[PDB]
Amino acid sequence: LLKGIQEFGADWYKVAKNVGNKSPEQCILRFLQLPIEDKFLYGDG
Amino acid sequence: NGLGPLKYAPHLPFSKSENPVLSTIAFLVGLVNPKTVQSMTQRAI
Amino acid sequence: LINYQVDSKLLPKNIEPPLTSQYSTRHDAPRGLFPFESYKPSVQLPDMAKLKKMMNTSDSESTLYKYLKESKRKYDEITHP
Amino acid sequence: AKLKKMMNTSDSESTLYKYLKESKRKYDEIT
Amino acid sequence: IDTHTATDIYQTLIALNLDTTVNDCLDKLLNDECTESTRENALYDYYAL
Amino acid sequence: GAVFIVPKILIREHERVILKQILQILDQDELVQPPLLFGGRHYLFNTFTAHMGVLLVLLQKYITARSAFVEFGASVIAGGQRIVDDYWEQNLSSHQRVFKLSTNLISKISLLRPSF
Amino acid sequence: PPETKLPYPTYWSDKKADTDTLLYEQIIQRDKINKYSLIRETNGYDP
Repeated sequence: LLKGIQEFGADWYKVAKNVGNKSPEQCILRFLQLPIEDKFLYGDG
Repeated sequence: NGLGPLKYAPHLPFSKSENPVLSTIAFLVGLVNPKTVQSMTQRAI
Repeated sequence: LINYQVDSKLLPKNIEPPLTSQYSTRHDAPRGLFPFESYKPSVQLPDMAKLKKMMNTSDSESTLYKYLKESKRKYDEITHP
Repeated sequence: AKLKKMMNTSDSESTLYKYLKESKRKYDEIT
Repeated sequence: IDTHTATDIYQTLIALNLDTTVNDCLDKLLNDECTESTRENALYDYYAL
Repeated sequence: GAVFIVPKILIREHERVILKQILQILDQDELVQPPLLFGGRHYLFNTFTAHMGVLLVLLQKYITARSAFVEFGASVIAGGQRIVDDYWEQNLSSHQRVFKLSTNLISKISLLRPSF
Repeated sequence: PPETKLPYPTYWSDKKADTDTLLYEQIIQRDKINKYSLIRETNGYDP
């Protein structure tokens, strides 16, 4: 997922076929739910 | 990290300290008749 | 679900006034929805000092800093005699 | 990059270093 | 207490910390005396950031 | 005389800075060629300057280092940018690939940007 | 008695701290603070 989004910016079909076995919508959901920034924000909640 | 947003409060370095918190406390308690303060809390002399 | 495109018609052609077209978005446009905001960077000597004191770290930073210290110190001391 | 450049206490021409140096100078000279 | 400058400081600190962690991932990538787990974690953290 | 040697950490930080700078542009041509000290400036070579040393640093007897940071400017110092960090301050602007890239840095570029 | 510009604010109270002098120190310090913060409150920094 990460390497495919780094390759193709927002081509969700190419990213999906890069991952394989998963549909574009699952890739978009998992991408949106990734907690990248959370550790740098103020608190746990 | 007990005090959440007080970390980010600006202050001049190395010289000329200002005390917002202690000044606010001394101002707010300076209005309330020290006898009922002594009755309010045990911390007061 | 069925028979929806039986006698279909062609859309003739549109005339596009400004801001009604693809790739019509700007950095300077207002962010009405889109909840993420941009903040003014605090570049002022006391605020800079505070940030410098609170910025996180990195191991290479510490080692390179102490090496820089030692090298420049031995240089300045050797220049004097 | 520019922000980290200005906050460079090693470089003596950096703004922050001069500000801190002069602040300590004044602070200790008065007291 | 000045709240506007406090929020400005908070946001600028967030940005600076992101930049330092990206630099440290690049550092862990560029030397070969690290293991494979460390290098893989660094590369994918770089991708995410 | 006294010999000052450049540690491995300094050159690692050097190539890190260069990698980040080149990954920054990587796309604008005439700023990126297709082929591929009173500041915070350091000389990137061992110092007494053995001429083979400066030649090695450029390609990636002794001469004064001040002449080296006269003829070549940024090219010798650790973190080198166009216009600033050099000595002569034309068409030239900042943000240019002044330093030649090793075979390792290009592999790393391919790792970090697969769209390349 | 010519003007002397009053060196560092706590100059007076370092010699025989009294109630009136300490009140004076507090007053002038908070006046400076209020003025500067009001100027920055509405306008802002040079950038």
